[PDB]
Parts: sequence; C-alpha cells; structure tokens
Amino acid sequence: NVQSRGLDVAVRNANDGISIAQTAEGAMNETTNILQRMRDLSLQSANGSNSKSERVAIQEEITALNDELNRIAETTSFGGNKLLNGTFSTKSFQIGADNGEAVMLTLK
Amino acid sequence: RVAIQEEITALNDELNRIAETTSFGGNKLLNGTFSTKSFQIGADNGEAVMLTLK
Amino acid sequence: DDIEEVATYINGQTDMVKASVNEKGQLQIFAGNNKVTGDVAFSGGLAGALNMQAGTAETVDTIDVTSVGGAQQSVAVIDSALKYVDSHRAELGAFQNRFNHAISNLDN
Amino acid sequence: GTAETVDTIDVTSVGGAQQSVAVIDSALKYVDSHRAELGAFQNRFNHAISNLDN
Repeated sequence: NVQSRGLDVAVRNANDGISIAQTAEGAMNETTNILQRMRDLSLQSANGSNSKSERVAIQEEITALNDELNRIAETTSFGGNKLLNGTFSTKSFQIGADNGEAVMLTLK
Repeated sequence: RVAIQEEITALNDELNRIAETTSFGGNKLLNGTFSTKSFQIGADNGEAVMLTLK
Repeated sequence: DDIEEVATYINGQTDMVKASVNEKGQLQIFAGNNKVTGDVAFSGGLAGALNMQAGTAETVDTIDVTSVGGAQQSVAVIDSALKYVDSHRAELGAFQNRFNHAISNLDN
Repeated sequence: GTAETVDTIDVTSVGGAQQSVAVIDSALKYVDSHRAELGAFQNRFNHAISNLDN
C-alpha cells in the first residue's frame, strides 16, 4: 500500500516534470522563430545593393527581436519559477515509490 | 509657381491635420503628446515594452 | 538595457522583491510582507543612480490602479495577498485533515 | 545657416523649390524610419503573442 501510494505520487511527479519540459520547449519554439527571422534580416542586410540607411532600418528590427529573445528568457516561468534565464539550473524530479530515484533535468 | 505653392500649402496643412487629429479612441498619437507608453505583456508585473510615437 | 528591461531582469533574478516602472520612468520595488521583514536597503552603482527614497506600507485596501505605476504596484500587492490567503487555506486544510484523523482514532 | 522644415517650405522661387526637394527628402526619411520602428514593434508583439499562447 505504501508502494502503491508512492507510485501514484510518482506518476504526478513525472507529469509535473513533463510540464516543465513542455513549457520550456514551447518557449524555445519562439526563440527559434525569432532567431531565424534575424538570420533572414542578416542575409538581406549583407547584400551590396543596400546603403547605410537600409542597413540601419534592418538593424532596427534586429534590435527589437534581440530584445524579444531576452524577454522570453527572463519572463518564461512555470507558476513564477523562471525557466529560461539560467536560474533554474539543475533540478531533480522524484519519479519512484521510494526515495533516491530521481532524474536531473537541466534548463540552460 | 504661385499656383503650385497653393498646392504645397494645401498639402502642408493636410499633414498637420493628420498629426493633430489621428487618434485611437480619442487618444492622440502623431501630435507628439503620446510620448512613450509602456505596454504590459506578461503574467506578472514589470514585464513591459515601451512604444514611442513621435 | 532600458528601464523596463531592468525591471524585468530584476524580476527574473529574484523572487523576494518585485520591480516595475511607472509613468514617470521611475523604478518601483515592492517587498511583500510575506517574504521580507524590516526595511530593504539599496546599494551599488545602479541604486546610486536610482535613489530609491523611503518605503511606504501598501496593502490591498490602498490599491489605486488609476495610474500605470499604481497598477503595476497593485499587481504585486495582490500577489502578496494571494499568497497570504493560500497559506491560511493550507493551515486550515491541514487542521481539517488532522481532525479527520483524530475522529477516526477516537472512533477506534 | 537657417533652420528649415516642411512647414517653412516656400516654392515660389527656384532657390526655394530646390531647398524644398532636400527638405522633403529628409522628412521622407524621418517618416520611413519611424514606420520601420513601428513595423519592428508590431512583429515583436506578434512573436510575443505566439509565445504567450504557447
């Protein structure tokens, strides 16, 4: 009965660890979209046809998007627990009916 | 040349009308009084992005 | 970083205080009474350039959302109250559970 | 030098008109540059909306 109850708690524990990995990945989904857009802007700016005025105009959206990445990193959270800014570090998720059975999730 | 200048002053006043009258539900935007406004986009306070209209 | 980015950075780097910015571009910091006792002391170069003045006790009753600054500070204040209510709901939940165990024991 | 703007444009003379081509060009760069700021702000807010929905 102690193992059965600990297995119920372990299933909840694994599900919560799935939730944090899911939310963090969803945030990284927009980090990929923002980065790819910055790559298209960088390629367009490198073209020799552009003059200084247009390169500055492209730089405006580069800086707006770059600030967008930092906002995603600093604001993404799971109930106030910031994930993507590096303060999450390594947290161990207990998946098991007995103590000592946990898996280390690292968010960077 | 004078006749053109009357077209220039007709359009020049049109620009000042666009600046003074353009508004979003009565809140003027392009006349310079908008200045900088912070838009709160986030589940917790302090997460805002400043939009500056000139 | 612009001032609104300093505010979001401080939010992600700690949970003891909540930073914001009001209509005048002044950085507000709110230390809830559920987390911090006494007075908060500010130092460093950034605080030297952002003289933080003295602290004023704010509660839910004194919330005034008629300003950008007042609204931001009221989000933090309402969060302190929400933690306060949840905490007491957990003390009453533990009390009820312990009294259900007591009833079962007395029946035996 | 004399401070000139679109408001001060006076095309009644050849000299005034030539000055007005340069003045209008600078104004057109001012309008375009602000429109690029507002375009970047809109796109950034669309990326933010996608992130918050996720």
